[PDB]
Amino acid sequence: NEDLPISMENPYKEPLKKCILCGKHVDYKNVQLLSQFVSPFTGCIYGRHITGLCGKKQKEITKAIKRAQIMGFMPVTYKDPAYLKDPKVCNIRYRE
Amino acid sequence: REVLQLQEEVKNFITRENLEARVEAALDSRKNYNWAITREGLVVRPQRR
Amino acid sequence: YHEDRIRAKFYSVYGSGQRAFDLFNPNFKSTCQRFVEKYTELQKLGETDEEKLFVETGKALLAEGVILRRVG
Amino acid sequence: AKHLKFIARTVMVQEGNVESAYRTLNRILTMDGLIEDIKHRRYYEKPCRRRQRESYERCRRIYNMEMARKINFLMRKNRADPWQGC
Amino acid sequence: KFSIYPPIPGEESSLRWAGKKFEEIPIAHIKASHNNTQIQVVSASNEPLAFASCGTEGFRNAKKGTGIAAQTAGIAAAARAKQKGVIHIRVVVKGLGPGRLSAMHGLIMGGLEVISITDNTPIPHNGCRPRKARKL
Amino acid sequence: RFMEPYIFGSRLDHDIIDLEQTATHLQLALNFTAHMAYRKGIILFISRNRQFSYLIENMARDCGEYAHTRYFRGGMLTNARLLFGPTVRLPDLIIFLHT
Amino acid sequence: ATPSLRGRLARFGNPRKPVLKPNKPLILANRVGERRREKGEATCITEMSVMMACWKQNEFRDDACRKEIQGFLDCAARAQEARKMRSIQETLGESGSLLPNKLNKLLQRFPNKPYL
Amino acid sequence: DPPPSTLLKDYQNVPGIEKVDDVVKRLLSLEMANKKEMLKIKQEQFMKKIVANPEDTRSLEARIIALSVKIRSYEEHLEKHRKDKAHKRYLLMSIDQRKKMLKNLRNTNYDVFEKICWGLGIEYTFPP
Amino acid sequence: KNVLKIRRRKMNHHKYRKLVKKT
Amino acid sequence: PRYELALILKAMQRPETAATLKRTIEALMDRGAIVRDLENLGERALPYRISAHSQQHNRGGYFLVDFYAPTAAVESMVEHLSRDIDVIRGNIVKHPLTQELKECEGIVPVPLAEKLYSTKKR
RNA sequence: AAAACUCCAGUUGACACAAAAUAGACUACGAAAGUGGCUUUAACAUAUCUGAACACACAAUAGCUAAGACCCAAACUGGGAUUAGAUACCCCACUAUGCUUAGCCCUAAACCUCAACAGUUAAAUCAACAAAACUGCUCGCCAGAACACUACGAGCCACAGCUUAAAACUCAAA
Ligand SMILES: [Mg+2]
Ligand SMILES: [Mg+2]
Ligand SMILES: [Mg+2]
Ligand SMILES: [Mg+2]
Ligand SMILES: [Mg+2]
Ligand SMILES: [Mg+2]
Ligand SMILES: [Mg+2]
Ligand SMILES: [Mg+2]
Ligand SMILES: [Mg+2]
Ligand SMILES: [Mg+2]
Ligand SMILES: [Zn+2]
Repeated sequence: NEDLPISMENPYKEPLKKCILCGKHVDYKNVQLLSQFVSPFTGCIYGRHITGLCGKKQKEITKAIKRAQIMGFMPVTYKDPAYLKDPKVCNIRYRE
Repeated sequence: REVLQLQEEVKNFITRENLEARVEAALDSRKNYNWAITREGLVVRPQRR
Repeated sequence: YHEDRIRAKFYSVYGSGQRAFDLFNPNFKSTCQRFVEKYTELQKLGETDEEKLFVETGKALLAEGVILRRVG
Repeated sequence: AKHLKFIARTVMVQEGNVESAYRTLNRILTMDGLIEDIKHRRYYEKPCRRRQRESYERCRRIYNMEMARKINFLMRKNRADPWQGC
Repeated sequence: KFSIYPPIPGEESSLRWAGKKFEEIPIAHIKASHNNTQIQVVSASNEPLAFASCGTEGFRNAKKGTGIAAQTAGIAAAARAKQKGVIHIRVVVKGLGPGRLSAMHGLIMGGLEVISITDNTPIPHNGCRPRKARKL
Repeated sequence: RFMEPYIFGSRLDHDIIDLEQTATHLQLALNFTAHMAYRKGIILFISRNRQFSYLIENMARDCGEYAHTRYFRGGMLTNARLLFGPTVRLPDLIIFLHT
Repeated sequence: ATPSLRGRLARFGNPRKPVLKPNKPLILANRVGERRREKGEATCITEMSVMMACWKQNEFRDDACRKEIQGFLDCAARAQEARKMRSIQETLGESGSLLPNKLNKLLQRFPNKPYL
Repeated sequence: DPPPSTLLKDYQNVPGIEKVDDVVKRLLSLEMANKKEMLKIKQEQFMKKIVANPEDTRSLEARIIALSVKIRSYEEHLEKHRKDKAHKRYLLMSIDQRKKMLKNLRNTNYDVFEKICWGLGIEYTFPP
Repeated sequence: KNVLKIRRRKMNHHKYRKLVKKT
Repeated sequence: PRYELALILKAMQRPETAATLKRTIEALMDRGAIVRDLENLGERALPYRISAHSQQHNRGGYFLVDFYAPTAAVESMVEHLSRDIDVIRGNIVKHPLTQELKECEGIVPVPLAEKLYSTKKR
């Protein structure tokens, strides 16, 4: 009798995955954070599906990258040699 | 609350008399806002190595 | 129903039980069914805090006989 | 070229593995987008043709991804013959 | 184990090649285009040692864009460099074409060892305007 | 599309067919097929499915009926004047267990 | 992951500019494309080069430097015979390779129904 | 035209006026503010002096004052920056909208219409 | 396909240009 | 509005560095701005060869000058820094503490955009 | 294959007044055209909607006047291969031109060829393509084709043009 289905909030929903830098602040002073997303060879900037971000995060990342490259804080043609021991976050494929 | 916070923060500025001590403290200090993240989102400071 | 939310919270806190679901038996009482039955029979009393009811049901099922080997 | 020298696009050779390092550099250039970029900049590229070929490549990539997902979804039943005749 | 990245000019460069490190190694610049390539051997302190191309062996037109002429020029440059006194070099690739690895194979067969394979492609970032697209 | 008033609800992207109107339409279908076979009727089980093609054909043979779980050609029940012969009694009832 | 096409195709409910303008409609068929094959190889060039070099160095007779020409001939014969035997007798391989027949068979087994 | 040191609106109806010193009064004034603050101050002064209630934001008088201050800002921008087509079109559209609003107001209420025309100085002309 | 009218208009424009260029 | 300035020098350590910093502070004070703090990032290497102004520059010191600039002084400060020979380069960028973070949920599984073609068979 | 130059090229140190690869698997801003290296400022209108060819304003690129600049590309031109003929497709050099200032006709397949204001599709069902189909109001146009992105007339910092815009004849079509 009282066992009728009730349309509620629909459970069985886990919290959606957020970005790896959504809870922190992104500035141009941090050279290591903006250089970790740079290929340590051709110096190319990785896209969105490689780093694992969205729209606003990737936009802020590339803005900070361009600002650091123009003002004089990070190379564009390669990666900083002193920041080559950073933990690998992006996915690679070269060199097997 | 905002104006009280601003009044509490304005007490640490640079005046006409505090110049030599300020530049000495600035030259005798090295601030580095560099920190990387991993696959989860940890904070790694190069100063600890 | 509310039992769906109860089972969701149970799976989020603990996880899967040691007993295997037997879909061949129409009236198969698994671990989740016993848990939600204990939860509703304790709620039928008269309390408002859900955490107290949850920990009371946990202590009751632990002291009864079944030992849910949870994760660390 | 106002930066350094042997840092940008530089590999290493071990035990005389020159062909392996060459293939690695070629794969790096193809993944980072350089060979196709040079082949496109070999001659003057019209902006209309540029946008047209970009849209074509995007549509082709989307179609290839859809086909790959369809293959990975349908590879569950291409095993053998469960029921003979019927 | 074995870092694929080039070592810093820094301190403690823990690789030895004939009693030398990595900075004191002569450089071998190769400009491989679409029909002609040039090979030059320059020392660490910047001194020219040898220089030739595909037209220094008797090749006229068309045949300059062949890997055989590139390998011959590379072997000749390696011989001219060995006549003085060099062992380890560093090849530099400039541009793409049919003779991109032929010069490297010639330098290897001539008697020179390579440890680093770099490439500095002179490609601008929306810079100068190239020639118009020809109608084939 | 034509499947909305016949579903009671969903259970995690799984529709639940209501058994209230199902049993109502089932008895009206079993009673319709009962009077057909009572007056010398001909049934035919047409269900092209490769999983239970053996059980369907045997139930029609033990009871003296007709089954058809094989491939359907073209001019079977439609063009029966130039295939099975001159005059052929077409089955007045076809049971679709698997449409 | 595949990118979404909310405002890509120029439709009636897109108050902006279309970015992707394909020639054919975005409706997949029931057949897979043919694998790439029949390309120019022209392998073994440095061996022929050094053979010509050792021929031009000594006289025309192959008695002064027979090792180089012998190795060149051996390598060329091995490569040619291997390629011929492969392309003649073996075309399958191991797990995951050139599979067009079964691919199109599976595509026709589960085709697309664009007409609802 | 408000002076550079006249105290804006965000830090006006707050307790403690003389409790601060000089640097706090300068940082919270128009010296370290923006042009939007000056526009809001002009709008508030107009709504407090010309019309009666300066609280109604959905009324026609607030819209007229906003259009007038936008017209003034566009005129100042065109006087400072010569070649500017988008700002010129925006100024023309704002003038047209202000004229239409003045026409509607005069059609529905002549008292506030003449009050605005006497206060702001502009006069609604009859289009030929 | 549907370019005959456009080619006719182009020919007419070319004839008019040749006419205004002659005199 | 709050702004920040990154000062770059060319090897002078203490005397000339302090002199130029005092000059910049006095300029920011008498031009119409208020200096907040003055930090120093250290003395590291340059990412590229700067042969801009005079001859070779490959080793400088990075600084941070936080202040409140108005609306008619940043251009004058840029002109003063460009006319000065000691400072190589420096841009007066706004302070990032003004813009806060939003409530972004990160990535999101986008669905399949259907309802784009008719039910034709062709 | 010519032809073009040998004060030609190569590594090192010293250099620009248009042109901002990767980010860009992003769909954003702007009425449209159009626009994505960095630093600062002004700023992206309208509390119902629609509405001028009886008006105003903006507006891809190219072409003009006078000054400042010129690496490279390039109308034209000169030279050089093939063809019976090549004023084009094959190669090199060069002029106007790609840049900023003030003044000009406002030109396109200005194409997403789909006008704006709102909603609807189990009452409504479409020749065929293409991007599925309607209800209420409004602006300019149509009702056979070439003749005609045309003379004249009405305006245009221009006299090789732009905006509006036909008649006569043939055809039983387009
Ligand atoms: Mg098409
Ligand atoms: Mg410019
Ligand atoms: Mg209107
Ligand atoms: Mg010129
Ligand atoms: Mg040229
Ligand atoms: Mg124009
Ligand atoms: Mg357009
Ligand atoms: Mg149109
Ligand atoms: Mg309209
Ligand atoms: Mg017009
Ligand atoms: Zn993030």
